[PDB]
Amino acid sequence: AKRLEREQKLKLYQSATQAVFQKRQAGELDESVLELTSQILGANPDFATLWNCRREVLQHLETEKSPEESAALVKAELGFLESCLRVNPKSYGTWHHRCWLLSRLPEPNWARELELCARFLEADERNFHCWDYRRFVAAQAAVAPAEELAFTDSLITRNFSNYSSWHYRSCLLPQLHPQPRLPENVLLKELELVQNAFFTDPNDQSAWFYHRWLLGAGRCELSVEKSTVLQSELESCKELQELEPENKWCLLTIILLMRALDPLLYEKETLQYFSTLKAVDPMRAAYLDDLRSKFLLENSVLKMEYA
Amino acid sequence: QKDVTIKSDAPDTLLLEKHADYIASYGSDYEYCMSEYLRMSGVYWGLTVMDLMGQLHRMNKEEILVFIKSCQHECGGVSASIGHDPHLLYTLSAVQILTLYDSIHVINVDKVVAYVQSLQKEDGSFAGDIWGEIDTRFSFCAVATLALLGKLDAINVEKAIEFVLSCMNFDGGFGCRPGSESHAGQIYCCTGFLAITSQLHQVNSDLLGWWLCERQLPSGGLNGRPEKLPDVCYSWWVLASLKIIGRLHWIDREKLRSFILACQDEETGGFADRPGDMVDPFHTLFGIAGLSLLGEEQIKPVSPVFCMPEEVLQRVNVQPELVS
Ligand SMILES: CCN(CC)C(=O)Oc1ccc(C[C@@H]2CN(Cc3cncn3C)c3ccc(C#N)cc3CN2S(=O)(=O)c2ccc(OC)cc2)cc1
Ligand SMILES: [Ca+2]
Ligand SMILES: [Zn+2]
Repeated sequence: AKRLEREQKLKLYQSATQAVFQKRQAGELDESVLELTSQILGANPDFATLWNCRREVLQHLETEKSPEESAALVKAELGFLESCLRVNPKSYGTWHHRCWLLSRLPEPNWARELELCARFLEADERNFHCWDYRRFVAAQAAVAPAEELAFTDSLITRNFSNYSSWHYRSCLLPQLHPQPRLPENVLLKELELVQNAFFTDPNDQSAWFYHRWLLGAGRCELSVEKSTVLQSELESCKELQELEPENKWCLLTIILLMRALDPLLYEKETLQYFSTLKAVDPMRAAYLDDLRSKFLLENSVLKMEYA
Repeated sequence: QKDVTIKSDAPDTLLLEKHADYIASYGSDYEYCMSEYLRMSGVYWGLTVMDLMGQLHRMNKEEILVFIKSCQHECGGVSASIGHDPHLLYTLSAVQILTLYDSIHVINVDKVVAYVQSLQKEDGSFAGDIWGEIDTRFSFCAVATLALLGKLDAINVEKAIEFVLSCMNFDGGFGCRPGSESHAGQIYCCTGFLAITSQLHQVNSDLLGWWLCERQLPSGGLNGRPEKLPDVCYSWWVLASLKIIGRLHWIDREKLRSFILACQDEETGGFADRPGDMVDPFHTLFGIAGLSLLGEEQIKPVSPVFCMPEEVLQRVNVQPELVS
């Protein structure tokens, strides 16, 4: 029955596909093709040529139909697309067809599209197709960076699965401060926010990755507030190290903080932390040896700068 | 923390004879008839894995060459199958196959070049076809196709570089388009692109290399981005990218080797995305190609840029310098 029905499916798809192609060669760009492809694209959204067929039909019908009839066809297409996305939200072809459709509409409802994105991101906060679509919509509707920044903040605090949200923040922050390194007041606020994130959940790598970026966004240029904030982070990571002695992210971040503070003064401690970290994260031992070699060479150059 | 656990009786030896029988018999059927939209690429995956295993002769060269010729459209682009529409993905696949077979002049090369050239946009990006989807995957398809044909000079290379670099992220990786999140697949495409165009000095190799080696999970398998399950395919994309930037040693090679071997189906042959799953040709190529990069003696050396046997690329003198 189950294996038998997947022969019944095969033949209907086969016959439907046959029919679409015959009609296409015959120049029959009509609503029967929309009917035939809807029966195939729901189960087989990566069949790119059938999406091409729908666009050719919609383009042709736009020429020989009334504005009111074209408007009805568009609304039907939006609903078909939404139904397809519910079944497979990870198909390149479905998301592209929606972008194609919205880009040519006279009066696109962009607020409705942003709400659709919010909905899909509630279901999968890591869906990159949907994040990409949201950026497309944001550009088209001239949604300002500060608005999108507000969206990321609510997503980051309400639950985990934050890599996609933090990534979006890294792209939006530089737009609020467009320089032909973030400004220090902005950086300090970001350090506070991310520090909350990884002390709340020390296992979520997204916060640690974002933090490393902020540590690179001068040492002998350290203000007293930044110097004091970094020293505080250092002690706070050492506290976490006690609570979670197998947490490799906190150990690496301790090394990076000492580098950001004073490479030569913290040489001894830095080398000690490399030994512990390699024991905790052995698969990365070769990376960690190369990082340490890089740091030892940097230290040699700093020692040679001595007057 | 998301990972697989490899059971103690998972395959732990390379079943080369079985994989060759699996591919040689493939498409002799539900999934076959349903995947006709990717047939040209399916053919590429099959032929490349056979050639890496020394078994290319068991496939049907003459049948495949006629099929390729019948898939080139009047615009110069190549479709996945007869009557389907042309796309950069299947144009690359076709040119890769013809290179494997030293039969590039079976198609109209001038028209291929014209097709590729036509798909570049003002910002240097490439659309996949006339319908305008922009993806760095297609920048790679464009330059890899042209490199294999000796015609990289046909596109606007500095603009193409500017677009790809505009897709570099806070973590050193690359996504589909500007502002897109880093993903192993797109990192492979962008690092391969920069290798072909001689721009690897613009990658932050230590930073990107760190992001890539953190893809390795305790099972030994690699995921395609943070907090996802491991997969044989992402694993190849990560390994090839690491090799291009001279940092293949940053992952645990023995642990990954064991993960890849565990994905084999010992009854049917083939590799699946993860142990216990159903195999397919796509994951079969990437399993074999990954093992080659890790130095498996029974498999031919594979190019991390083109995912073809190095000996084929040597023959046509297309071997981009890496950061080792
Ligand atoms: C990065 C290399 N490039 C650019 C040169 C590239 O185009 O590679 C691709 C990357 C992704 C794709 C989309 C899918 C990938 N998948 C699905 C998959 C892979 N790993 C986990 N999954 C869920 C597959 C899977 C199997 C096969 C086979 N045989 C082929 C693909 C290729 N495509 S797909 O849209 O055509 C596809 C095929 C089958 C499928 O169901 C099994 C789902 C999607 C296609 C090509
Ligand atoms: Ca033969
Ligand atoms: Zn896969």
